[PDB]
Amino acid sequence: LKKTTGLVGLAVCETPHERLKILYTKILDVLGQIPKNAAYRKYTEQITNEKLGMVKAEPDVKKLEEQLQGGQIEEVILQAENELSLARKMLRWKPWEPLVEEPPANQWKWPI
Amino acid sequence: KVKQDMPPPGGYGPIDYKRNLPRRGLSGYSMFAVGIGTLLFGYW
Amino acid sequence: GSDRSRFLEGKRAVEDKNIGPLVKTIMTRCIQCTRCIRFASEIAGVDDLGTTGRGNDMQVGTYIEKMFMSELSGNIIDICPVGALTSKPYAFTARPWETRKTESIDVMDAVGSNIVVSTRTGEVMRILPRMHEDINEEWISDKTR
Amino acid sequence: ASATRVIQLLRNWASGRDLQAKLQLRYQEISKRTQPPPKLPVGPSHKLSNNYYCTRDGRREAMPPSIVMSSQKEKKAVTPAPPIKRWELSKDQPYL
Amino acid sequence: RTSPTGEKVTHTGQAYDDGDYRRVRFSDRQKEVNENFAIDLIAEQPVSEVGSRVISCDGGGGALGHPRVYINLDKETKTGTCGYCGLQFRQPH
Amino acid sequence: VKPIFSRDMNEAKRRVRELYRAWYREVPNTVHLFQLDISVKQGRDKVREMFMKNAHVTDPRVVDLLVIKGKMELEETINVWKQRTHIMRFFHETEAPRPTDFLSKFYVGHDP
Amino acid sequence: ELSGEMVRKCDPHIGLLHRGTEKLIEYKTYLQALPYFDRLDYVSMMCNEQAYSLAVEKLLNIQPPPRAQWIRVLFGEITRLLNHIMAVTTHALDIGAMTPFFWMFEEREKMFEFYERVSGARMHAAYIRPGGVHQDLPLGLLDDIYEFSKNFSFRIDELEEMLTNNRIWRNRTVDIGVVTAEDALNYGFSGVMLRGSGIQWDLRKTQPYDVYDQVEFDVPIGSRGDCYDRYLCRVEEMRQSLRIISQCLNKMPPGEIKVDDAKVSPPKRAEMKTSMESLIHHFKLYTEGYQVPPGATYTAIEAPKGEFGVYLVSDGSSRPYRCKIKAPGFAHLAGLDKMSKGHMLADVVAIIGTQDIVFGEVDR
Amino acid sequence: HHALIPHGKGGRSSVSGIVATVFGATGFLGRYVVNHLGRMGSQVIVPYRCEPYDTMHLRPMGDLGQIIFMEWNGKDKDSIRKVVEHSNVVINLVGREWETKNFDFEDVFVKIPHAIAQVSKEAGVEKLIHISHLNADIKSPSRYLRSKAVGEKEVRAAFPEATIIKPSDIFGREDRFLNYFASMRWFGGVPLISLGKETVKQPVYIVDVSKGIINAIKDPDAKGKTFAFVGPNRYLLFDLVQYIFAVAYRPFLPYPLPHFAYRWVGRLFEVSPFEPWTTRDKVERVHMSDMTLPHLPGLEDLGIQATPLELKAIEVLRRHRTYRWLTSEMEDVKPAKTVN
Amino acid sequence: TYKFVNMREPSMDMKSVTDRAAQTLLWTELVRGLGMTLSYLFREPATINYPFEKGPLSPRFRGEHALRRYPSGEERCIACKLCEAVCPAQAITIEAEPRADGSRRTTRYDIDMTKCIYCGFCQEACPVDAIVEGPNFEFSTETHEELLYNKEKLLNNGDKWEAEIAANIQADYLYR
Amino acid sequence: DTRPTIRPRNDVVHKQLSAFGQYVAEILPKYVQQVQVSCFNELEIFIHPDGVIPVLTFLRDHTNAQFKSLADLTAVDVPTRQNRFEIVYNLLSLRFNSRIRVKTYTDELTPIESSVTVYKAANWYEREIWDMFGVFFANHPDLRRILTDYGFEGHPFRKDFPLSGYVELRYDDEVKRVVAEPVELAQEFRKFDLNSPWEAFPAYRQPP
Amino acid sequence: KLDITTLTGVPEEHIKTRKVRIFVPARNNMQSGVNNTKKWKMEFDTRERWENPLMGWSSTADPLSNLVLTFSTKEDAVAFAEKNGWSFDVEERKVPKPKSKSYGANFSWNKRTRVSTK
Ligand SMILES: NC(=O)C1=CN([C@@H]2O[C@H](COP(=O)(O)OP(=O)(O)OC[C@H]3O[C@@H](n4cnc5c(N)ncnc54)[C@H](OP(=O)(O)O)[C@@H]3O)[C@@H](O)[C@H]2O)C=CC1
Ligand code: SF4
Ligand code: SF4
Ligand code: SF4
Ligand code: SF4
Repeated sequence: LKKTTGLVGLAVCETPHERLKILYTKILDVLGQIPKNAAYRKYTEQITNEKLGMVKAEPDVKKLEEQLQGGQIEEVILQAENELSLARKMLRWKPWEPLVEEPPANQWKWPI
Repeated sequence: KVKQDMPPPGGYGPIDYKRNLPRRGLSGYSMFAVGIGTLLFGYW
Repeated sequence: GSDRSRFLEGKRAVEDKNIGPLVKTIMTRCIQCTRCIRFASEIAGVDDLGTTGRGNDMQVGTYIEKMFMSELSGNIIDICPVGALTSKPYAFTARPWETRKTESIDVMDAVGSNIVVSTRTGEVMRILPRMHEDINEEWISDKTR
Repeated sequence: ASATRVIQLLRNWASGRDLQAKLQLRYQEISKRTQPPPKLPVGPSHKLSNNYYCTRDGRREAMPPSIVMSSQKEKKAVTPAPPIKRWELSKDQPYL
Repeated sequence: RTSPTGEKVTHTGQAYDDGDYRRVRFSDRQKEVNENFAIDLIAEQPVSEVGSRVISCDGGGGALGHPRVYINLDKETKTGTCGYCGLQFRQPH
Repeated sequence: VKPIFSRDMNEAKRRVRELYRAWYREVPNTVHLFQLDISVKQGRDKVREMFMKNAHVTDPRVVDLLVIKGKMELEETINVWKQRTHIMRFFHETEAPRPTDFLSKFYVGHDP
Repeated sequence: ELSGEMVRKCDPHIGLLHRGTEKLIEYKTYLQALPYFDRLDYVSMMCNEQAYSLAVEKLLNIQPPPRAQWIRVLFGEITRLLNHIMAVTTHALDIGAMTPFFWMFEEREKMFEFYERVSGARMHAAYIRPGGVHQDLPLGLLDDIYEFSKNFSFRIDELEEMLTNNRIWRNRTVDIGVVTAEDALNYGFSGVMLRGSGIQWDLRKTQPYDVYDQVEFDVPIGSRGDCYDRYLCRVEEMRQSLRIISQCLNKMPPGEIKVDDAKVSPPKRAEMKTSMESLIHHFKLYTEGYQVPPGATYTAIEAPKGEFGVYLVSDGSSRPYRCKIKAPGFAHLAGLDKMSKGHMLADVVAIIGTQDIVFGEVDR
Repeated sequence: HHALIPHGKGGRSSVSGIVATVFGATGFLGRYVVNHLGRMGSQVIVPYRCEPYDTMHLRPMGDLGQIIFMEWNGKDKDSIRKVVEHSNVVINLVGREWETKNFDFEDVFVKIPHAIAQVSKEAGVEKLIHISHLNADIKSPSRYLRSKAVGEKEVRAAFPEATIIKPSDIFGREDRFLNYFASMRWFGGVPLISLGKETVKQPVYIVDVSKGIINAIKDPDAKGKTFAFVGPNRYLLFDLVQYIFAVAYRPFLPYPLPHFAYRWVGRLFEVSPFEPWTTRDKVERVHMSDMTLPHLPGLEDLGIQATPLELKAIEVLRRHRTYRWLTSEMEDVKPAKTVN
Repeated sequence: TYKFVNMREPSMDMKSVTDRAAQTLLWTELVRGLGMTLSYLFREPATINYPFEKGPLSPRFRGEHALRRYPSGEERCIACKLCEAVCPAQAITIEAEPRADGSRRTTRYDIDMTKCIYCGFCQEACPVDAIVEGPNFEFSTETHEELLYNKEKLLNNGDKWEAEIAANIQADYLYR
Repeated sequence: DTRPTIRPRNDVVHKQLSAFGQYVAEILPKYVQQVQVSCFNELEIFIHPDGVIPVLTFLRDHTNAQFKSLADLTAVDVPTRQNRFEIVYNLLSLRFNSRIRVKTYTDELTPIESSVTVYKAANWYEREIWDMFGVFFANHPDLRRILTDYGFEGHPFRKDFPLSGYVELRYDDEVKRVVAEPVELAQEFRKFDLNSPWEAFPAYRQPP
Repeated sequence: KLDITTLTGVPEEHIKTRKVRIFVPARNNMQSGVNNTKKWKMEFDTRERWENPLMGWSSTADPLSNLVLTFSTKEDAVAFAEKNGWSFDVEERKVPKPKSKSYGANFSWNKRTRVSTK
């Protein structure tokens, strides 16, 4: 097994595949709680499905890390946790709704 | 002709940039033996 | 324009012409734009300025040693783009970037010409016209200036 | 340096290295303080022909930023850039 | 020169008047005055004669002087004067 | 417009009173800790004076911001982040009295 | 707040050196604002010039000449040696090791006259300007730099002899101020404060500038995030700088040291005193300066203390509208309380030193 | 001849046209007179006979070039000439409470004043401000007050239009009156003649005296007037000293010492070649009750309202307290009884 | 492309463990550092005997300012005022009038050395090599007022250091 | 153009940044108002001031946007707008080796949600923005003066704040303390009018 | 109405006694360029500038003597002046008249526009 993740504060996970699968399934459920036409749901579902398929395809940890291109597998697990938290927050924010308000006249004009 | 400040033809010599902290002293066995021998001579 | 010069030859030099006690003339800087001639002949009615010679030797200024006497002579200093015609009283006193511009009104005559008082460190360095199409257009008198 | 052989040997043993080789003080290897006059070269634009500034005005070839989306009147997910390639361990001294 | 108060006058003509309190700064000290009035030093330089109708002065030394300017020598009543250097030139007459 | 802390001037006035109580009860400590050479009345009157300067304010957002700055000033005084120099800056002493009468102003200088 | 000598709370009060540089820059032309950056990080001067120069050149849409870039990197790494010597020795000086301070500051003196021989100033050279550098290298300077860098390796090894394996130094630094990789990124740490926790990130490798993509060097990476690992990174960075310096001393190319655009960089004095066009531009560049096209940019470099960034805003005139300066030590000092949790008073002294903080840049 | 138009806002970088030569500015009152002059933007000329080091505290009081230091000799009128030559105002504060080896009360309170007044007329100085003592009597028990009266007449003879100021007992941070009584704790009790029940004093704050001098210069009517600067309250000596030991939180032990014994003690402290801790004239002056002169204008006529001692006594005597009573406020101690 | 500092496990051989225990007990690395500083004791110190020995300097050194004159003896300053315009500290104050000869000569050229940043921008902007930061760096004064240089101070400075200033210009002007 | 004087332009990064800007705008249309890519390959996303926390949290946590490092957080004072203060966020993505900018606006009174919960570095940056400009950040753990003096009044980095300020310090011998007094300058800061009367860049010409 | 005066920190003397002028700067008559006459500017009223006794430098006690704020339109400048409680004085922008110019008039047959020299 890997002795250390290299990064300080990041511990080696003895079960990376199972944890990744669980996190991806949770992310997919939370996205399924989101309206379909929203771009966030579509994009995140595509990314999560790709990553979950890659996880299921390769049992080798190092080959899976190389295929994911997300760094070490523990970094991938942390990314999945952050994505799950982001999806849960976006469920409350609901950014798929139209723009709150247009900028007031010449608000983004440069130079003066 | 142009007379800028330029490296000599062929470049400069090799510059050392790695640590060279050498190895010094005797082994632990030898140092302990010397100490114990001095202690025994003092005791006698 | 470009950022360098290909002119490897020797530049010309033009003898200065004295045209009065107000307009300091360094004619080597003249670019023969004929602004002063037209201004005199039209706005001032004084047909004294003109070009003498032809080619690269053409020189602007009165052919004889004559003084350009007019109440509006001071404006040939402003119209001239190059420093060929410059204010003798204002000569060497200050640079434009340091002067503070205060927009005011002239009181020398009853025309009420709009002027700019160029001050620097609490001192009036010069007076310049301020554009007002309905009063003085772009000119001021010699007294006002 | 003006150090005797005994002092030099003591210094080298205490340091554990040959100090008389890489002396920190400078004696003669420095460059002369009166160097010959130079002759610096001109840049790539010091030519008398085919050198109009419009063909080399970098300052005027900048443009206002291109607007990609304005709120005012299946796509694949896109990253800001390709993911960074994992670094490779050094081959001079991989472990210090 | 010396002002009536006994104070040396600078090349700019500045000299504290007797009715000026600012002169007290020189009581136990000196007044820094340069003793090489440039206006006197240049007028000492002779007027060079050059047969050509237009000459150019760079102040001497080439790149160690001033920008090169060309001076007309047509006026026989006066002498062409360099704007930077102050040197005078005259066409032989 | 979106409020800062209060939606009504009555709510804003409540925070002003709360700040005044904190300021009023701090003055005895400020004189004691900073070893000021003034009386407790002078400090408490000074607090009243500074409050009365911002008495014409009617916008609740400005009132909240003034209280926010008021709490920040109090925190520095309580934590002795300010010094005796900072505390005594309210009591302008080295400044000469500037008369507000026209004839007095006319005599002094060109001040409009 | 101390409970005995345990640090319950650590509250940094800054602004005692806040001189209003960012406001003063708005009233001065782009050339006049260059010396201001020398005073931001007054331990690493020419690096600050390079970051400002790159930001202006990016807005100017110009490119410095090839020789100037190599000079910016040669003196960029000599500047790194200046800072890391100050960073390590003064850190050790505050711990109690006073001797290595004097050993390395003699080498720091030798590098100071490298600044002086090329610009005329020992610290604030104002040498790296937008468009390249100010003057070409004086004859014989490269040889003297080689002579210094030839023997500078022994000086670092002497420094390591006194600190690296000393059990007292390790007791003062090992497991002190440990920063996790995740916290370092969130808290905005950069430079050694990141690579000391194992994060593989160097702005000279990932986002190279000037000719940093043509030099070869190794990025030292820590493993525990404590003060000792960051001490090893800075010591190794000094050794890697000598690796870069040797390449710069052999790959120096012929050519001019200023962009050949007289509307940005002033012409030569020989050209200024002979060419009408050159005198006009020299007159305008030193009175009004060059106008920068309107826009904004955030240009950041791998300064010795971390990422040094400048958010330059141009309104189209010859004076910058807004110049926000990103000090690497500004974010590092913000996390001082986070790092100094459960540590004694003596450990905070170590933690302050290991963050490599100069308050000129912190209090812009 | 030296007339200057004031310019600015009266701040540090302003111009006030009050170019002055403050003699004896290296002293308790001098510091405040210079500081008040300096903050207005006045060209202050500071003559000094001491080491430039002792004059260092006067340097930050004025802007660049507004404080000129130049040495002077009290026995050399020529040195006086070069320091008052370009001054439109001359202020005389030269005065020592003890006779020295080379300077006696006559030399400091008669000869020097006369020399300053005489030379100022020669140089054309417009206004002169002389500082005498409220209790200046031609037949006073103390030689200090004796010479202070002779010099007062001589100044008016040499300089007819000269403002003469007679402060009572100036008190302040560097004062030799409030600190004098507070320093008597080291000698055990507090020796007072008749237990300080037969002496009335009316001390004046240092700031008020300094502002009175500045207002006298600004006032165009002060020429030739004789002012008397006194405090707003009159205290018995016993009551004042008890209040001094009250805000200082020191044990007050007053014992009556006969006049001959107190004079004998004063003679003993005169032996010290350095500044004496007390003097026979110092004893007589302290025991002498302050005169009342309602026929002379005071601080009130100059626009400055005198500050009561109660408000500004905490500043002086806080340094005389122990660690126990350092943070105590200025309101805990009740004001002493005033004989008004 | 990256290197691992630390990250070096120790060998647990009995010989290696004994060597480490000997290092711990007999303080081998402490004696090593002691020998290092003892070796530094017998080195030649790098001190220079100031003021009898002065540190190395270069012709480009930026020190006390000075107004130079033409070989003729006349001031080079023609009051173009761009040295004042380029000064980032606004230390230079210039006033000029047409002199009695009619030339461009300054009536006031005041630089406060107490505000100057010794940048050199002034000597680099001057088109006639008039203002030049000379080689002098030891001109400390006991009062603030002495650092507010007049035109007379600068002119006097230039006349004093001309020989050296000229030599430095001649040595360095080809790089400018 | 080409040749050494001009700065080379990289089209690949321009295309990538434009694509990612479109991506962000699609994902967050509720707050994103405008997206720009400068010619020197810098991406800017313009966000309604209520979108500070959502957009930043997305750009920090999203798998396709790992801007986990807050490079900078500054404000720009443009007093010619209703919302003069322009808050700029500079982010760094170590995963994709790129940077992004987020710009919002606020008045002198309307507060801005504090991004401390998103980035812990935003603490001192928001404190500095408040101290220098006066922008208030709601839900901020500790908002107070960071760079100015303790008793300082006014926000200096505002465009309408004088360069020399309103007050100055000195030591007074009477009060035995450093005292603040209205600013008086021995020499006034000489304001220079440097802008040339001729248009320099025709590509930025505003409509008449 | 915005009354940010209590938040700007400006002393009372520089809020009420001031007189802000809002104007488009006039074209520098020495040049034909008009690029500077495109944005509205805001400046305060000139005050005393006395002479420093030591050096003759022009001293001042006006902190707002160098403030020149640039605005895109007149309305924005007026709003900003109203925000800080400054007594503004707006001057209407002056635009040069469109002028009928004909080169052929220089050689008129029966008109005074006929020029005598070129
Ligand atoms: N409470 C009081 O102190 C009162 C004092 N006065 C009088 O008013 C003036 C106030 O001065 P004060 O603050 O007491 O001064 P100090 O006693 O504190 O210091 C005396 C000052 O006079 C100078 N001086 C004294 N003797 C000589 C001398 N022989 N030659 C030159 N200089 C001399 C000293 O200069 P240096 O330090 O160099 O010796 C110093 O500046 C004095 O004349 C004082 O007698 C009147 C009423 C009350
Ligand atoms: S206006 Fe000036 S440049 Fe034009 S012709 Fe007359 S003198 Fe020559
Ligand atoms: S300033 Fe103008 S007129 Fe004068 S020399 Fe230069 S280009 Fe010619
Ligand atoms: S010193 Fe040089 S740059 Fe300065 S005004 Fe004189 S000539 Fe011009
Ligand atoms: S060195 Fe720099 S700061 Fe000093 S006068 Fe010259 S340009 Fe100004």
